[PDB]
Amino acid sequence: LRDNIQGITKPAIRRLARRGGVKRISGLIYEETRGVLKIFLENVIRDAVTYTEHARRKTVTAMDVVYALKRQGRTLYGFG
Amino acid sequence: LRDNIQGITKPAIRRLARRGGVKRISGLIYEETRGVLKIFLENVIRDAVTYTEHARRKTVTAMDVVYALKRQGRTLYGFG
Amino acid sequence: KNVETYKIYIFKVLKQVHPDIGISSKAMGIMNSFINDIFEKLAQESSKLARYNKKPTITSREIQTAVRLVLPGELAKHAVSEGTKAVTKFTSS
Amino acid sequence: KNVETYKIYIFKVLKQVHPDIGISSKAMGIMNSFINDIFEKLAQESSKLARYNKKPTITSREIQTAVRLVLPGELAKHAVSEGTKAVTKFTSS
Amino acid sequence: SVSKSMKAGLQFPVGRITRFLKKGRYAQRLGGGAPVYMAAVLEYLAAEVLELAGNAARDNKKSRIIPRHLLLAIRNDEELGKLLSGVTIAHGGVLPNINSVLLP
Amino acid sequence: SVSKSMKAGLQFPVGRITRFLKKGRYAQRLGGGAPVYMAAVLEYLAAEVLELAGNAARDNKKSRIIPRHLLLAIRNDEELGKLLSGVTIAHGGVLPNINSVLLP
Amino acid sequence: PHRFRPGTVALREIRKYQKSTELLIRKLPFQRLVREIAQDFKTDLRFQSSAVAALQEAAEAYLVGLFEDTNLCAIHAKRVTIMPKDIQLARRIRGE
Amino acid sequence: PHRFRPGTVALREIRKYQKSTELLIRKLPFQRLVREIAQDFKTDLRFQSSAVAALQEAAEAYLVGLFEDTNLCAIHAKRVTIMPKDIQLARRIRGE
DNA sequence: TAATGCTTGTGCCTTTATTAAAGAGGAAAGTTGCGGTGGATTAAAGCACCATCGTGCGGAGAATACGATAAGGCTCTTGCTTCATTTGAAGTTATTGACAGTTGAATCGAGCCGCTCAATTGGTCAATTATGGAGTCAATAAAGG
DNA sequence: CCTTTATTGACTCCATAATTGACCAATTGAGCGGCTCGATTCAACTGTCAATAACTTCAAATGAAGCAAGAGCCTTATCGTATTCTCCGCACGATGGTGCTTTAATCCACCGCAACTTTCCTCTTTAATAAAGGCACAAGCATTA
Repeated sequence: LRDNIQGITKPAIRRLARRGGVKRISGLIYEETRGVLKIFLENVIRDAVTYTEHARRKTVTAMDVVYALKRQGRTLYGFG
Repeated sequence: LRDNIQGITKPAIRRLARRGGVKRISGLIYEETRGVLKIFLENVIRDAVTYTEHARRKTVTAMDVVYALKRQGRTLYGFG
Repeated sequence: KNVETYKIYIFKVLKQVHPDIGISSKAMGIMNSFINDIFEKLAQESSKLARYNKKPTITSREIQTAVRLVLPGELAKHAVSEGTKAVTKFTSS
Repeated sequence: KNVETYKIYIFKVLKQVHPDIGISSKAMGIMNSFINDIFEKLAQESSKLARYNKKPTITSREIQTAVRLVLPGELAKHAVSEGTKAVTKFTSS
Repeated sequence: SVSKSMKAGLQFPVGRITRFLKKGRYAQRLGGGAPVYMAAVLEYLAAEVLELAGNAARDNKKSRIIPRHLLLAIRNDEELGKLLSGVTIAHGGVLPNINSVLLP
Repeated sequence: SVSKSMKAGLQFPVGRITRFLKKGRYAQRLGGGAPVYMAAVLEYLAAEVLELAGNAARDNKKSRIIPRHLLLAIRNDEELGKLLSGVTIAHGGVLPNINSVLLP
Repeated sequence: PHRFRPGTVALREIRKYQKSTELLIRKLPFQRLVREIAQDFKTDLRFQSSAVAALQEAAEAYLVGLFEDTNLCAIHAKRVTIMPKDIQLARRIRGE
Repeated sequence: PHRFRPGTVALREIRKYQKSTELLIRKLPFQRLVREIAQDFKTDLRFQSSAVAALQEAAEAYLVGLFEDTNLCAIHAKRVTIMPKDIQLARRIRGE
C-alpha cells in the first residue's frame, strides 16, 4: 500500500480541530497534523505488532492494540 | 515553624530560573513559583509519609522518597 | 467458553443506586474495563508494598495503603471507610 | 547485614571499556541504580508478556520481546544481538 | 453456605476476586481480608461512577446510561477526573467547552 | 565449577540475576537462558553508558567519571536520552543550552 | 443572498462536533493508512476489525487532545488561528 | 564607573549556573519547609538527612524543568520575560 | 577600531579525602539426580479476514469574493537589572541525650493444599421497549438596515 | 430596535434492534481438616535525629538609578472562510474462498526441590594520588568613545 496518509483529508482534520475547540486553522496545519498522526501510529502499531510477533500470530487483535496503548500511558476503555 | 515557604528566597528562585535558561523574570513570578513548589512537595511528601506509615516507622527514609518520586514518573538516581 | 466479567455485579450495583435506569452493552464493557484497570492498579501497588517491606503476605493493611496511594483525596477516604466497614463485618460474621 | 550491588561488575565493564578511567562512588551508585531500574523494567515487561499468553515460564524469547518493547531503536537492536550471542555461547558450552 | 460477599455485605464477587488475586501471583500468600477489602473498594468506585453517570443521564432526559454519560460523569468530577486523566472512553466524545477568547 | 557468567562470556553475575528473578516472583518458572539474556542486555547497556561517560570525562580533561559526566553522556545521546527522559540524575546538573532568541 | 460572517459557522461546527461522539475520520482511508504503516514492520499482516477500530479511536482522541493544547498555545500568543509552531510547542511541552 | 548592560550579567549567570551541579536552594530553609509541610500529614515525624537531600534534589530538578518549559512558552509569545501565565500554560499542557 | 575594565580560562603548590587495594568469612552459586509439569508438534475444523462487484449518494475537491485576522512599525512608560551598603541568618564544629530502627526468639494465629459438592454464572434463544430514522413545527440566533 | 432567514430543539409516529429475562450446564467457590510458616510482641543494642551553643562571613534585603522591553494603537494585505457546483469513492449489502486460530491428544524435555560443596563477594582497614582550595595570572569579551 502507498500514500494513504493523504486519505486523512482536509475536512477530516478540520472536523478533528473543531471537536477540539479550534476556531481558525492555518493552511499549513493540514500537512503537519498528518505527519504527527503518522508518528503516533508508528509508535503504537509497532508495539502492537511486537505483541503479535510474541504470540506467534499473524493477525493483530484488539487486545494487542489495547496493550500497546496502555504501554504509552494511553489507556483505552471499551475494547477490553 | 510557620510560613517557612518564604525561606525559598528571591535569589534562590532567580538562580533556579537561570539554570533553566531564563533571561528576564517578572516580579510576580517569585510568588507563583513558591506556590507550585509547595504543591509539588505536598504531592511527594504525602506519598513518602504513606510509605513510612505502612512500614510502621516514624522516620522518613530516603528510599521512601525515592519510591514516592517513582510513583509520579519522577525517577531519581543516586539515592537508591 | 466463559469470559470472566463483572457484568452482573455492576448491574446489581446499578439496581441499588438507580432503580429505574438501565445500562447499555457498550457502557457495560466500559465499566468492566474500568473495574479491571482499578483492580490491576491496586493489586500491583499492594505487591510493590509487600516487596518493599520483605513481607510475603498481602493483608488488608496493604490494600488500604494501596488505596491511599492510588485513589485521590475524598475518593480515597470514602474507599478506606467502605473497606474498613466491609472487613469488620466479615470478621464479625 | 550485607547489601547486594553491581559495583564489582560495573567496575569490570568500565576497566574493559576504558582501561585508564576510574569512577567515583557517587557515579557508581548512580550506575547501580540505573542497572536496577532497567532490570525491573525488563522483568515486569517479561512478566506481563508471560501473563498475556497464559505461559507459566519466562524464556529468552520473553526477555527478547521485553527488550524490543522497552529499549528504543538501535539500542534495542544491539541489545538483542548481544543477548542472542550470549545465549548461543551459553548453550553451545 | 454463606457466600463471602454476603458476609461482608458486598454485591461484588469476593470469591472471584480471591481467585483473580491468587492467579495473578501478586504475592506468595494472600490474607483472609485482602479480597474483601478489594471487593469493597471496587464496589464503592463502581457505585460512585454509576451514581454520577445516572445523574448525567437524568439531566439529559434519558433513562439509559451510554458511554457519553460515563464520559461526562468522569470529566465533570474532580477526583474521578484525576484518577482517569489518562484514560480514553470509547464513543464518549469530549466535554463541551469553548475558550472565552473565541466567543464573539 | 565453571561460572555461568564465564560460560556465557559475560562480566555480569548470571547467578545473581537468576536469584533476583526467582526472588521477584515474576513468573512461576524461569527459563535456562532468560537470566543469561538479561545479564547480556544489562552488560551492554552499562558498557554503552560507561563508554559515553568516559568520552565525556576525557573531553573535559578528567580521569574520573562523576555524575556530571553521566548526565552529559545520557542527555547528549538520542537513544539513551529517549530511554531515560523521565529520570533525574543527582548532582548532574543540566545540559548547557541557551535559546537563540536570548543571545545578544 | 444570506451569508454568514466568518467564524459563526466555525462556532456552530465546534458546538456540533463537541456534542457528537461519532468518529470523524473515514474508516477506509484510515484502514489503508494503518495497513501501509504496519507493512513496514512485518510483511503479510492481517488486521482484526476491532483492532483497526481501536486504533482509530485512539488516534482521534490523541489528535483532539493535541488540538486542545494547540488552541491553548495559540490563544496564549494572542491569536485565534492555530499554526504549526503551536503544535510544535504543545508537543515539546508534552515531552514528545 | 563600569556598568554592564541589562542582560549581560543575566547571560553570564545563565552560563555559570548551567555548568555547575550544586544545589541552588539553601539547605536549612528547605528543610524547615519540608518539615512544616509534613507536619500536616503526620505529627512528630523524623526525617533522615538523605531524605531531605533527595527531596531537595527532586524539587530543584522539577523547578528547573518547569522554568525551561516556561521559557519556551514565553519565547513563543514573542517575549523574553517569563510571566505567571507562562508557568500556568506550561503546567496546564504538562497535565498538572 | 581602540583603550580599558572585567570576568573567566589557565599554570602550579598543598593536602586531603576520596578512591585504589588487601583479608576473613560467610553467604550464595555450582553440581548432582529425580519427577512431573509445560512446551513443541501435528491434525482438524470453524470462524473470520481479504478480495470482488453494484450502486448511488453524501462528502470531498476546486473556484470565487472577501473581510478580518496576523504581522510589521512606532511610542512610552514602567518594570526589572546592575551596583553598593548593611546586616542577619545560614554554614560549620563540637557535644548531649534520648528516641527509635534493627536484630533475635517464642509462639500462636493463620493461610496454603487436597477433595467433594452444588450453587452461581455464562452461552443461547426469544422479545419487547427505549431508541433511531424521518417528517414537521416553533423557538432561537445572526446579519443587514 | 426591526425584520428576515438559517439552524436547531421539540413533538409525534413507525420501525427496529438492543437490552432483559428465562433455561441448561459446568465449573468453581465454600466447607473441612491438617500442617508448617510468619508476624506479633518483647527487649536490648546502638544509630542517629533533634536540640544546643558559638563564631564567622557571605548572601539576602533595600534602595537608587538606568534603560529597554512589553503593551497599546494603527495600518495593510492576504489568506482562511462561507457558499456553490461537480464529481467520486465510501459505505452498505451479498458472495466466495481460504488460511489461520483455537482446541485436543501425545511426547519429551527441562526446570523446580533438596543437599553438599566451595569459592566469590562484601565490611574493615590502610594507603596514595586526582582534584578542590588557594594563589597568581593571561586572555577574550563587553563597553563607551
